[PDB]
Amino acid sequence: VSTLIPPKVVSSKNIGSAPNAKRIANVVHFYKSLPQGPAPAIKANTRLARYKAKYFDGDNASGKPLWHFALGIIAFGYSMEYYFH
Amino acid sequence: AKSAANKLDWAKVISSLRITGSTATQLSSFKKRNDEARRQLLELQSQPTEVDFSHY
Repeated sequence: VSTLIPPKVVSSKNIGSAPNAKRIANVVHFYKSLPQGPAPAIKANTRLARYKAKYFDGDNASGKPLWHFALGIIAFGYSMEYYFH
Repeated sequence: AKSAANKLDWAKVISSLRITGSTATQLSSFKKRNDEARRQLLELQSQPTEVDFSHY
């Protein structure tokens, strides 16, 4: 007898599976995606964007800024020692 | 041929395998196959309409 009409009806496979949710996510995310992100920090300029760039970038974490930062406070109180003495 | 109809039918039963929510479409198709097979055996069973009057 005469075949039923379901095989030629589709209209809820688009909620029917899980990658639909991911699809509607990644059509927004990827379509308006940039090839590369914006920045790993770069502001501190006054001849100190260089200080941050050399020391406090993702390029390295090394003891050089620590030494520098320590020395600033040492220079304050060391001069003040002779202001107190 | 009849084999075109039936090949497309059984191929479609196995396509209907690859789609769910169509669990009785194939059962209708099976019925169509049955009666198609029935009409050929109906036709082979046949007693020709005319009486035999040459010999009989």
